[PDB]
Amino acid sequence: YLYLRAVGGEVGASAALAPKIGPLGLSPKKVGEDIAKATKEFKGIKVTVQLKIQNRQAAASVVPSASSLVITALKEPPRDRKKDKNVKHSGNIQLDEIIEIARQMRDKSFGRTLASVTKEILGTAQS
Amino acid sequence: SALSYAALILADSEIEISSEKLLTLTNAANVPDENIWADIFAKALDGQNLKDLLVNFS
Amino acid sequence: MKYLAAYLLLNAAGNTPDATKIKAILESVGIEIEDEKVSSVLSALEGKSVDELITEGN
Amino acid sequence: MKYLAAYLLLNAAGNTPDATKIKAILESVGIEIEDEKVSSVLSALEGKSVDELITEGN
Amino acid sequence: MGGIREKKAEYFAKLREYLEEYKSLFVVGVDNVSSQQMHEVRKELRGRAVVLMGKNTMVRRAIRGFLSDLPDFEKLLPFVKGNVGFVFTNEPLTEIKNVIVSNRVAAPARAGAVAPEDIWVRAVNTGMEPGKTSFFQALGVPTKIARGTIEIVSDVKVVDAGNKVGQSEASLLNLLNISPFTFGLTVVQVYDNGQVFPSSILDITDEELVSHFVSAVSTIASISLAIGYPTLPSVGHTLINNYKDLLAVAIAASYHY
Repeated sequence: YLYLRAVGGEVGASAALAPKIGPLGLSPKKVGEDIAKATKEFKGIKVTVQLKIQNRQAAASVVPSASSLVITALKEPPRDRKKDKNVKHSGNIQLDEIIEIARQMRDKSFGRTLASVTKEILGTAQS
Repeated sequence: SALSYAALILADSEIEISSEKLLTLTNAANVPDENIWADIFAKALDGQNLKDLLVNFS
Repeated sequence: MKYLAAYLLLNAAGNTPDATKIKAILESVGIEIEDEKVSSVLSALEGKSVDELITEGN
Repeated sequence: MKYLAAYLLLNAAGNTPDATKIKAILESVGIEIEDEKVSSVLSALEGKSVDELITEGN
Repeated sequence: MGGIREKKAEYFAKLREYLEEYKSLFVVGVDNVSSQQMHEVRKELRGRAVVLMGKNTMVRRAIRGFLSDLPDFEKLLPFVKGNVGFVFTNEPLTEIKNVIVSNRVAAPARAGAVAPEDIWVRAVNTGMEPGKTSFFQALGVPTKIARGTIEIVSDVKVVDAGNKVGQSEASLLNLLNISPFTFGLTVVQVYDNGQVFPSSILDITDEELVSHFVSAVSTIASISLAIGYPTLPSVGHTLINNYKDLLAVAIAASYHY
C-alpha cells in the first residue's frame, strides 16, 4: 500500500493530502471527510493512517488501537510518562479489564489462546 | 451375510472354504458358531466356480 | 480382497476397528496383515455410512 | 439348484414342508438331502408370499 | 539478538519431551506457502495439538527414540528435505493429511523453482500499452500488437511439470497477474506406533475403495442370490432363480403351454 501519515482531526492540508494524491482516486475531501469523522479525540501523537484505494472508494488502516483501547478502559489519555518503571499518571489496569480488551482484539490478533492474548496486550501496557 | 463375507475373504486369502476355516474367521468376528448355517454354506459352495458366479447378476 | 471382506463381515455382526477386529479377522484367516492397508481402509471408512453405499449397488 | 426347483415344483401343485415333501422330492430325484440346506430354505420361506415374489420377475 | 543462547541442548530438550508426549509425529514442508497461509494453517493445528523446532536439531529423533524403544537408524532413509517441521499431534494420521493437504491457500510461482504442475498462459488482451512485447516473445509466449494493446496470440504451455521455471519466465507471468498453485504444508512423512508411512499412502485414495466396496458387496450379493442362503437381503432373488430358469426353458423351445 502507499502510505500516509495523519494527525487527529486533520483535513485538507496541502502538503499531506495533495502531493500524496487524494484517495477516492481523485476528489480529496471525500477521504478528507472519511478520515476526519473517524479520528476521535484530540490530536496528540500522530497515528498512521495507511491508504488503500479501490474504484471510487478509500479505506484506511488505522490502528492507534490496542493501546487506544487501553485509554478508553483506564479513562487515561497519555502513555507511560516514565517508561517501564512506574507511570507518572496512575493508570493501573485491572485483570478483568485486560481480558475484555484481549477478547475484542482476538479477531484482529492472531493469538491462539485468550491467555496468550492477555500476555500480548499486557506486554504493550507495561512499557 | 457374515457367512457369505467369510467365504469371499477365505477365497481372496487363498484358503479353502470348509467348517474349520469359516469357524476361525467367524470366531474372530465374535459371532457365535451355529453348526447348521456354516454346514449349509459349505454344502452350497461345494461343486462351485466361485470366480464365475461372482461377476453377473442383473 | 482380504480387507474388504473382513470389514464387511464385521459390519454384518455390526461393529469394527484397527487392532480389535480387523487385525483379529485377518489373523484368524492365518494371514499377516499389512498395517498400511488397514490404516487406509479405516481412514476411508471414517464418516461414511456403509449401509448407504450398499443401497446403490455397483 | 436342487432345493429351489423342488419347493417351486410343489408350490405349483400348491403345498410343502421339511420331511413330508421337500425331503420326498429330492429323495425321488435319488439324491441325499442336506438337512441344513432344507432348514435354511424353510426358515427363509416362513411368512413369505411366494406368489408375490414371482410377480416381479428378476 | 545478542550472543546469549540461541540455545543448544536446551531447545533440543524441550523438543525431546515433545515427540514423546504425542502419538503422531509428522515431517512437513513449509517452503512454498506464504505465512498468512502458513500461520493460518498452523492456527488450525494449534487448537488440536502443536508444532516445534529444528535444523539438524530436528534430526535427533534418534535421542527421542533412544529414550523409548521405537526407531534409530532403522528408518528407511531419514526423509527430511529442505524446509522441514515436525507436527506433534493427538490427531490420527489420515485426518491430518485431509486437513493440511486439502485445504491449501493460493499464491504466485517463483523464479528458479521447479513447476509442480503445467503452466499455461491464456490468449486475450493484456491491456497493456506498446512497449517491450519482445520480453514475452523471448519466453515462447507469442504476442503481437492488436488494437494498440499487447495481446497474447494463443493459449500454449510455457513450462511443464517437473521443469524449472526460468527467472525471466516467472517475472513476466507475475506482471500478467497469472499465478495458480496451492500452497500449504506438504507432507513428507508419518510416524505412528512403530510404523513409517511415505507420501503415496498419505494421499489416501477412498473413491477407489467405494468402488471396491460396492464390487465386494456385489460379490457377496451375487454369491447370495445364486447360492440360496436366506438371511435378510438375498431371499426374494433366490426364489426367482428357480423360476428364471423355468420361464426360460419356454422361450427357446416349441411347446406352448
